[PDB]
Amino acid sequence: CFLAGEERGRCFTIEYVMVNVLKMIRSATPFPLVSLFFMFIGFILSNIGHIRPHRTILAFVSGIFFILSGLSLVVGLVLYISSINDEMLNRTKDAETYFNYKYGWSFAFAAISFLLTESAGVMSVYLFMKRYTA
Amino acid sequence: RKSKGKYAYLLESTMNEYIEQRKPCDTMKVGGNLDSKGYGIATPKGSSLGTPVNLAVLKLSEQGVLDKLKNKWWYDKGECGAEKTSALSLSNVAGVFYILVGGLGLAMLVALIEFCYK
Amino acid sequence: YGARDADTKIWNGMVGELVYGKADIAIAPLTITLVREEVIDFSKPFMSLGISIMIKKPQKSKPGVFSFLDPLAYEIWMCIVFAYIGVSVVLFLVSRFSPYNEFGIFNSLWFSLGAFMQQGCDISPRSLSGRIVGGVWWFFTLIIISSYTANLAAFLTVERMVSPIESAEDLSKQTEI
Amino acid sequence: YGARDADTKIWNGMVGELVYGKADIAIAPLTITLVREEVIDFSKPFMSLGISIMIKKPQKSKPGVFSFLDPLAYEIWMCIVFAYIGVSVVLFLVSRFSPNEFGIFNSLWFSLGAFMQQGCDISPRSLSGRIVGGVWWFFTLIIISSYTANLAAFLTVERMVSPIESAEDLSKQTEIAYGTLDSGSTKEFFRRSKIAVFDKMWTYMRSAEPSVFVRTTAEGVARVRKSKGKYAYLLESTMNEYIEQRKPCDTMKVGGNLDSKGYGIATPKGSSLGTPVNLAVLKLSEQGVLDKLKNKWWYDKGECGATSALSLSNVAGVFYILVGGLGLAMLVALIEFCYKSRAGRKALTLLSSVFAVCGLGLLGIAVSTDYWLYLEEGIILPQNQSTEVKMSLHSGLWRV
Amino acid sequence: VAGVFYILVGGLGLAMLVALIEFCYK
Amino acid sequence: AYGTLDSGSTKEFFRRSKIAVFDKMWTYMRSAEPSVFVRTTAEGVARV
Ligand SMILES: CC(C)CCC[C@@H](C)[C@@H]1CC[C@H]2[C@@H]3CC=C4C[C@@H](O)CC[C@]4(C)[C@@H]3CC[C@@]21C
Ligand SMILES: CC(C)CCC[C@@H](C)[C@@H]1CC[C@H]2[C@@H]3CC=C4C[C@@H](O)CC[C@]4(C)[C@@H]3CC[C@@]21C
Ligand SMILES: N#Cc1ccccc1-c1cc(-c2ccccn2)cn(-c2ccccc2)c1=O
Ligand SMILES: N#Cc1ccccc1-c1cc(-c2ccccn2)cn(-c2ccccc2)c1=O
Ligand SMILES: O=c1[nH]c2cc(C(F)(F)F)c(N3CCOCC3)cc2n(CP(=O)(O)O)c1=O
Ligand SMILES: O=c1[nH]c2cc(C(F)(F)F)c(N3CCOCC3)cc2n(CP(=O)(O)O)c1=O
Repeated sequence: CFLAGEERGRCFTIEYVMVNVLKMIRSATPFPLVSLFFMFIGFILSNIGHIRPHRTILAFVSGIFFILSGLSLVVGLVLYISSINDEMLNRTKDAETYFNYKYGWSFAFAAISFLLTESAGVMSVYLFMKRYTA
Repeated sequence: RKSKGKYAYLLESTMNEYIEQRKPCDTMKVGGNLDSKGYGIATPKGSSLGTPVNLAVLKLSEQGVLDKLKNKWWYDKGECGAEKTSALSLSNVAGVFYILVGGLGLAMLVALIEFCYK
Repeated sequence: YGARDADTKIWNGMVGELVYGKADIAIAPLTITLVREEVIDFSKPFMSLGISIMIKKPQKSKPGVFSFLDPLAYEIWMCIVFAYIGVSVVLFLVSRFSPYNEFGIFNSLWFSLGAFMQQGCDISPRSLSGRIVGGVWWFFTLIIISSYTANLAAFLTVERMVSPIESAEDLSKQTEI
Repeated sequence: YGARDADTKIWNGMVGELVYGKADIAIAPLTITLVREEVIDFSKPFMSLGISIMIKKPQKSKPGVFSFLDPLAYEIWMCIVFAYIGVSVVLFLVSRFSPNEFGIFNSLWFSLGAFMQQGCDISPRSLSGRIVGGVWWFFTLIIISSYTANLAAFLTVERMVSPIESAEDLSKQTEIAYGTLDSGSTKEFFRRSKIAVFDKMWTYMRSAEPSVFVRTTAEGVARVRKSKGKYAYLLESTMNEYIEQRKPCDTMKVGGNLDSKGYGIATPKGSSLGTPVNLAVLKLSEQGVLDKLKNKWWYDKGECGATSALSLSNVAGVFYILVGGLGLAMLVALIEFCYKSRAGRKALTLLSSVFAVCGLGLLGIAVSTDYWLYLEEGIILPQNQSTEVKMSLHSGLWRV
Repeated sequence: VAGVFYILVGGLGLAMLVALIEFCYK
Repeated sequence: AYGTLDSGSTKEFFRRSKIAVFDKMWTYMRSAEPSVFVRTTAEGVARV
């Protein structure tokens, strides 16, 4: 979605005709998806496991899915950031232009969601080993 | 300019040296020439001008006037002429991150496999 | 500039203004050609020229995945991997064939790994033959890690661009550009 | 080739044989000049050329196998070993005289893995031993940092080396002496040149001791070759491309041309031959025959042909020490278990005393003599860099 | 780099003193 | 970018100079966009 550059509120939500920064963040797309998929499957296994603690086996393989979510969230952020810097290199170098990237709060909440689902995974290995104890 | 170093344009060498001195400073002339040609001063066939013009071009060439005028219009009136180290970006060292997570991914497999199959 | 029509046989441009009579001289970038000097008189060339190649100036390259490996050639990184297997096998043959044990083939890989990444030990090889395997690989590591850092510092200090092509022989051989 | 004498006003070349009727055409590398086309005709140029620069094909340096030791002088690598002994010996002494896990076998091992910054297991539990380990810990911090920093300085200065690619590069960089043949169009180009680069180059060449001017082209090509990087020869573009293709394939042509000339075909100024010859040259130019003949005689009959990462040639002896370090370690596990499968102080008595007897003696015979320091000295000449010594010398601690 | 050698031997010289002194005066 | 006051002995020094350094400096200053020449000394001190 744009802003003051010609002031148009044209949320292009690109699927067709047109910059290439917006095509490189298309390349990094599957990694926050797989991370969100492993968060959700780590919790819909977690929510039922509060109802059924009965063997022990639940919160381990959900805690695998909490940790495997954050590791693919790292690769999500590294591919996202490097794709910016690859295209910030190739723009043009005049002494009369200025390009300024800046990461927003939508970037930051993805990075905060790393530390939560990793620390959730750490406690998820805790109480699995408490029910394997009991 | 708009092909990211994937289009090379074959053109005459005097324009190629001229566009190189324009703004932007984006283009570059490489190699030597491919053929050899010349630009001449033309007169009609049979003319009083022809022989003094031909002896004038040779006199301007050897006195250095024709080299002086080319430096003037191609280079002295040339826009292009003729630092401060930047921080390493993440795109330079993104490989040891992929080897790090790829090393942690291959390590959780060997954990989950072999302890079950003890 | 001046060319001759196939039908009308009339010279255009500055050439036809000399052939027909509008002008007395044409001071211009006008190419000395065979078909033109049959109808006018050129002087000697005031400017020599030819066909040349124009490319966009080389900028900083994009970094690949394995860009961090580039201070050392691939011939070195292979011979480090061969030597890492080489010093762990020899550390095993020190340990298996008549030791001073704890240094298995999986342990001798683990001593030589933290050796090359410069990360302490777990236990000293406690032989003498284990020590020479341990001690020489420690000097190997030091020279290789110092040569990585010193050659990367030279790269980051002196920006040195190269062009892909350098002639028209090069353009004919490639198909990328 | 042809030049009007100033006294007798008489041409003396191929221009002479056309003016004085001896010949009908001169098909030769004859430069289209003002003073020549006043007396003869010329065709359009069959070959364009100019003044170029001839340098030697640069060199590569050959890493002599232990080149990885080069960031530190050999006196440093020697005193590292003498300090490695010294720190090992002082460890074992301090350790025995303490309330041990350490032997001198272990004290050689603490001091090495601390040199390589690889950690150790045996800690010198005495605080008198902690002074031993701690100063060897700081010693190798300064030695490793000095190796990396002097190697970074080498590889940066070698990467800042820029070869000559223009006449402006020769204009600025005065470490390479550049010259011209002593009589011709090339020397008279710079002498009358009012272009700022070529005016500066003439100022260098006229005022240069020894003389940069050569007397023959073959003399000037030789002086490029026996100077290893230090001579550049200013000659014509077509001889530069031709000598580049000869044996030895030693020189190269750098830059573009410094001026523009042409070679023409000359006729005796009245001829009925002059106009068909002029249209022949323009037909052979646009049918590619004149470029075909240049490829044939410069390149198809040529006696020659036609990465920034660190290479294994440089770090080669660090593998040869590695193989030799593994090869010596196969010897130890052999003999030490052959000591174990077959498994006193009088040998300790004999060795300790007999080492001292030579030990007192070897320092004694050395300090009393006068061959501690050789010292050569002298001046060189560019005569194959052959050296005479105008000061040989010996030194002792007092006896010089 | 002659300074780290003098600090090395000067560090070994001050280490043999602390050895020879304190073990006698245990 | 180096410049001169637009009218005085300093500008006429470079304009008639046949010394190789000062001939090159005049070539830069006459052909420079935007203008390196200032109109007043106090203008030229401010632009520094
Ligand atoms: C267990 C792990 C190693 C699974 C591998 C998936 C991830 C980590 C890998 C490591 C190297 C990466 C690559 C690196 C960048 C390239 C070029 C880019 O334009 C698209 C993605 C692509 C083609 C790769 C895809 C994803 C990739 C991120
Ligand atoms: C236990 C040890 C430290 C005792 C000290 C004696 C030795 C090691 C010391 C360490 C530093 C040295 C110094 C270093 C060099 C300087 C300058 C020289 O022109 C004369 C000797 C002089 C002035 C010093 C004398 C000796 C000195 C060698
Ligand atoms: N820049 C950078 C960098 C950062 C960390 C590790 C390696 C590199 C790096 C090093 C080199 C190199 C090459 C030769 C000698 C020394 N260094 C090259 N590159 C690089 C940079 C851009 C594109 C491709 C490789 C690199 O990215
Ligand atoms: N290049 C390189 C290199 C790589 C690893 C270790 C040493 C070197 C090296 C270092 C030096 C040197 C010299 C002075 C100061 C600092 N360094 C020289 N050489 C070298 C390279 C080619 C030929 C001879 C020596 C070298 O090969
Ligand atoms: O006599 C000729 N002299 C020419 C001189 C030039 C110039 F370089 F501007 F001097 C050019 N251009 C080449 C680059 O694009 C702009 C025009 C064309 C010329 N042409 C036609 P072409 O060579 O057939 O294309 C002639 O015929
Ligand atoms: O018309 C001329 N054509 C020339 C052609 C050549 C050659 F390159 F061989 F074709 C040479 N040489 C340059 C160096 O190598 C040996 C002879 C000299 C020529 N000269 C005399 P210069 O230019 O006054 O020295 C002419 O006058």
